[PDB]
Amino acid sequence: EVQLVESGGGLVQPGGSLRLSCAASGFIFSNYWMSWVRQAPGKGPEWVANIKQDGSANHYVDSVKGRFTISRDNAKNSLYLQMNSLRAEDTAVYYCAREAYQDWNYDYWGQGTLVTVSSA
Amino acid sequence: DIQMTQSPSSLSASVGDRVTVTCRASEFISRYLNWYQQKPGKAPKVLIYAASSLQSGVPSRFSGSGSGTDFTLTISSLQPEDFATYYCQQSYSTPYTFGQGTKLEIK
Amino acid sequence: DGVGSSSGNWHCDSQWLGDRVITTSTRTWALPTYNNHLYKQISNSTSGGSSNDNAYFGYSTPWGYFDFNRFHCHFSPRDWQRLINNNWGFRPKRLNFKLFNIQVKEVTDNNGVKTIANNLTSTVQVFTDSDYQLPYVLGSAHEGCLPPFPADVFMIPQYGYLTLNDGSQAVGRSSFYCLEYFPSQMLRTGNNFQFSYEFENVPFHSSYAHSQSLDRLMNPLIDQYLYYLSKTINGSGQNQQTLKFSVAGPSNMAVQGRNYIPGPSYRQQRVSTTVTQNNNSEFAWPGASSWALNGRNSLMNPGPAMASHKEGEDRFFPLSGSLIFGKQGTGRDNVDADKVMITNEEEIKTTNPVATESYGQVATNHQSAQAQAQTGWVQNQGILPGMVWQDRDVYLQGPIWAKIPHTDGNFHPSPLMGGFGMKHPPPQILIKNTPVPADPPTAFNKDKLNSFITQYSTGQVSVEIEWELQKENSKRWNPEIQYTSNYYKSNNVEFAVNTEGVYSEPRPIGTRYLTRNL
Amino acid sequence: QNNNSEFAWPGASSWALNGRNSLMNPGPAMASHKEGEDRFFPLSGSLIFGKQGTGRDNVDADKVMITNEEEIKTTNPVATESYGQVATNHQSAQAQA
Amino acid sequence: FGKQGTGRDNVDADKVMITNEEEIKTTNPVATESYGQVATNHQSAQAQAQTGWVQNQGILPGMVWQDRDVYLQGPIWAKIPHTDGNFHPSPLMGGFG
Amino acid sequence: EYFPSQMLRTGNNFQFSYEFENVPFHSSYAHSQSLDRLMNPLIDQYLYYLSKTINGSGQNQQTLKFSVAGPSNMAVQGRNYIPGPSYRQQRVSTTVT
Amino acid sequence: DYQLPYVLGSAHEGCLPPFPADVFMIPQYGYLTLNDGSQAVGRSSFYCL
Amino acid sequence: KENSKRWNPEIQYTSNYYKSNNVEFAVNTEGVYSEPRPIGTRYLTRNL
Amino acid sequence: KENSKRWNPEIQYTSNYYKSNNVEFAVNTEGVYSEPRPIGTRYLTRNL
Amino acid sequence: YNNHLYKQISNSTSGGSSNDNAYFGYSTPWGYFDFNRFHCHFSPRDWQR
Amino acid sequence: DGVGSSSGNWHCDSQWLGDRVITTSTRTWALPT
Amino acid sequence: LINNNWGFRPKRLNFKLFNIQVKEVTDNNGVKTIANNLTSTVQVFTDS
Repeated sequence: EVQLVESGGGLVQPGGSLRLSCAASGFIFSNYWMSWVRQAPGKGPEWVANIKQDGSANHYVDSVKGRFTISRDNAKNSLYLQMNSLRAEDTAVYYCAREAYQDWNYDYWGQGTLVTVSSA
Repeated sequence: DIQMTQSPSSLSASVGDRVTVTCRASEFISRYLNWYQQKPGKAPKVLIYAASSLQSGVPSRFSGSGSGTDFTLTISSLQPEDFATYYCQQSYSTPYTFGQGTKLEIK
Repeated sequence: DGVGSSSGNWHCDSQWLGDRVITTSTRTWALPTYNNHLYKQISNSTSGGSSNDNAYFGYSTPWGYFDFNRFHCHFSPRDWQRLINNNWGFRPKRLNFKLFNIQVKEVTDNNGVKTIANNLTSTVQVFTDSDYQLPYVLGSAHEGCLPPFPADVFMIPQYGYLTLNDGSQAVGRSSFYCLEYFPSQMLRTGNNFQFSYEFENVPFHSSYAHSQSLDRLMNPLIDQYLYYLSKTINGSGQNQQTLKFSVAGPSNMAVQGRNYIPGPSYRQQRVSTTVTQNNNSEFAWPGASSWALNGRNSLMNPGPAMASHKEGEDRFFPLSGSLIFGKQGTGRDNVDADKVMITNEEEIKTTNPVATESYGQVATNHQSAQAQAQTGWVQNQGILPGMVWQDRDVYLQGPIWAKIPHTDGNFHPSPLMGGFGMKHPPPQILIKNTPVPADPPTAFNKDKLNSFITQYSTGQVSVEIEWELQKENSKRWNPEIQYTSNYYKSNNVEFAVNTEGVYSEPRPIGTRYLTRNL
Repeated sequence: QNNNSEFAWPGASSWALNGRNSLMNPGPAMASHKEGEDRFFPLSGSLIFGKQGTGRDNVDADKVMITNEEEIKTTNPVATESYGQVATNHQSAQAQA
Repeated sequence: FGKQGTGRDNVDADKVMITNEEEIKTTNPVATESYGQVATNHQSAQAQAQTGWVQNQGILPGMVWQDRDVYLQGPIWAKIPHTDGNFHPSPLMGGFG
Repeated sequence: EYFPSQMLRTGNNFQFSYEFENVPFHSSYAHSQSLDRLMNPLIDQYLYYLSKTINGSGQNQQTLKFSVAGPSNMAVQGRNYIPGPSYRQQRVSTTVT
Repeated sequence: DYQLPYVLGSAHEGCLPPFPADVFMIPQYGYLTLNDGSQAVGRSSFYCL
Repeated sequence: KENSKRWNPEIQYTSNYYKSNNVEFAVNTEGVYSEPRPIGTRYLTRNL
Repeated sequence: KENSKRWNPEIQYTSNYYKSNNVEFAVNTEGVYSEPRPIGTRYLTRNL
Repeated sequence: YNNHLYKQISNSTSGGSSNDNAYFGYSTPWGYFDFNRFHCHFSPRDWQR
Repeated sequence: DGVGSSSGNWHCDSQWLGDRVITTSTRTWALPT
Repeated sequence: LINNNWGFRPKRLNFKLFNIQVKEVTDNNGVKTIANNLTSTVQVFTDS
């Protein structure tokens, strides 16, 4: 029914910039708040950013402020995360999630894409 | 921001046992608390949301209670499928925060 | 009329004539351009559970509006004293509004230095919403009213409204309003504007306190001919049940039969101004009385009119049961308790239950040879036949009127923040600067023009209200309590300017000093 | 049939005004008793008159006349009964009504 | 309301038409929710603030509400019972009292 | 039978006319605003509410802090009117599971 | 003018006797004003009849 | 009568254009008149 | 004015109740007025 | 109706369940006219209008 | 008439009267060379 | 209009042009000044 797909994951050297795209086929995409959640290896998951269902507003976690830009295209039903000035800490599996109406929990999650920041 | 504290960090039990997980909040987050069950290589899956309420398609053995700053996740009649990592997350305010996590072990 | 002629004069004073008092206020205003002449959709920017109660959807408009809905707009402190010491009640009758001496200024900013000049051909648009067709924002205790002190120049607030919303989204039932779609009068610098308004009949505000209490209405010298049940047992032992009855009389005034009972209650949590007496936890929002509407929780504020505290305890106040005003210069967020003025409703204790107490007790079961009588506390009580109550008091800083919502039913429509409820209150007065475009391109373009001349206007407002008075008839022998100034020397005169020219209001002043028998 | 304890004042319905408690007497108009039960009366819900020559204090029940509001049972709730029941929760697959 | 041809007893949910009063959410509390919360005690250095749910709430000064809607299938008028008192006599199934 | 009535054979007819007593118009409209949203979304109130009862975590942190009610928090604003009365109903789902 | 405290609505004794042949004593008038415990307050009223 | 200054159009009660075996609020092939759904009175809006 | 004797209800032009980020025939957050769809004149019916 | 008779009627049930459903009354030979529903007076098109 | 006097007012609305509807629109224009 | 009526047509027309402002633009060194020109005219006619 509701499907979220994440693309653009890969390895990049530090200071590098990466863009992530989320595809949503299963619902009205413009009715929902969308989030980015990352889980570092061997760690609990962590909230990165969310963006308003029309894209008017957006919030980011303090660590990534200014280096990441969340964006939304309602016509293409796609969610984009723009990453700049990448760091070793930043490497994690990135999850695209949909926030539940009224409750605000993540009812639906994308499979996720692994993104690695390596010195090599 | 709000801090979420989950106890115990690790737990081991046997099939049929009753398991209880406790989540504490630094600030009042009302009823906006969710419990997520996660297995290796998969995304977290919501079990219980908004304090007490159970997600559709989830077994009735999972239960949740509490409000304000204290919440508890209860599993009755434990099953082999139940062993996983459990997270409590607060959706009350941004940045959304997750609990450290409780890992369940076979006995 | 003309550029070099004045279109109005300055009228400020009060005229006390018999049972009528007529107040007139004149102020100088400044009107900017809002939203760059645009209507804009607005909604809450927050997310999460916390946003739920705070969610909204609406529009901000280029228009401004005039708000005279506070009492210190119309009364000086001496006039308010003259009112509340001598009168049992008052109410508004007529309204007269003028807008004149309009000036439109253009601002040309070049290289960081700005020039201001007259634009003599520009207009300002004004209309009143006589048919109550716009959303009515004047009854929400907002800022932007005419300043209490006549020498202050004030900025006109921007108009905006909310419509139906689901979270931050709208629904098909939501309404949009273009204020350009009303007829409005256009004014150049020689033009002026006025209209008059007639208040619909409202009851007199009761500016008095009761010198009796609802439970003390009996003659203290005489017995009742009614009986009450004094004893259910003869004494200690087994099988001592009995029925004994006594006359209610001066000795026991609590058991007497009464014809009338105190009014309704919705309990508030009790907070102390001595902070060591309060609990060591955050309970402001969590421990607050609230009501829910369509899933959203609203604080009950100020709520039903209830006595602020019991006699002898003035350090306690209802958690969100009182009106709280800021002192002059008080910041916006997280100010201390000495920065605000907490009003109290102690005068209404005679007929109204205390805000922080239960209404009373009820029986929760049937007592029997096997079951003791059980009671429970009534935390909230709605209207009962035989209740009497007082409304909330009005203050010099407080609101005057509210618009009664248009609904199938209402009860005692008197507004809960105080003042006079009206189905047709004084109408909204909307004002904006007419946009003057800058030079368009020399080839045609179909897009709307986004380039304008930076411009603002200023002028004079006078408002005149006739008030009807209800004079005190009392036969009380001993002298009354009056509102008065204190003779002790101070560095400043209260209700005056300081050495920097800042006018302040030292304390909130209520209306209830004179007494009436219950 | 009554309990073996003193509950006249302690078990009485009351209202509070400025810290003082007043008995609710006679109170709102309610039917004195259910049909068929006339031996019961509201604790302080009825008007009670004395018979001629009745003393002032601690008189027996045959010395007074307890009136009843049995006529108004057609429209009014019984004084000694609950008004009714309300739902206190949301029933669900995990919760009974 | 029943659909045309619906039996008298124990019909399924697709045989009936359940109307809703969703329009009146703007002024009226939801039928299945509590009205709100009240304080149940006095908070103190030894006692935390406690609240309780208001399951039923009678008229308060300052309330506004809408009546029930009328339907094409529904009743038009009702007779107001002849009584000493009534409040907002508009009939509860809808229409004109 | 103890009322007077008109008797009709097949050629007779019967009629009468009736005058409704004054009733309010049924309100056949829905509100485009909600009772809790009546404020101007651009302006602050001049009223204050109690924002904080403690400075933070610890012992003896009691304090009184007050804030202005404004566009950011519309739930704590002072309002003149409140929603109408409620008597709670149990909630049933058309999804039977 | 209803300027005195009104004691007639408190179900008191001292009314005209139901039986016309009885001679009755007239009851004494008195009133209560605001009180804190047994003390008065500045808002309390005194009336000379 | 409705006096409103609302700019955008109202919600109205309307029939649905989609083809069906029966016209709503009509008889069927056996001559039975039915009422498809309950119809309330509240469509137009007013400011609160 | 429409005189019709039609028994069943007409098709009407109406707004849709479903929630949206914008009200149709209103301004958006930047102040731009738009017209969502073209609206014709033909809804009521007449016999041929 | 009722073969031209007035007849006394009451609930025929017994037990605790009957309590809420108990009644006493009369059925009459008379009929009555009831126009008290709206679809009596309005067609669906008129109700829309 | 004069520099400082307004030569017209803003009229926008519709009046529905019987079989007639009267619409009035007012706009602000800019004319180049 | 379209929900309640079988037809419509225009009858009368009334046109007004007012509150005329003539602005002059003096551009010097890339910065432009706008001022009122109070004696300038605008010409209008209808092609009756």
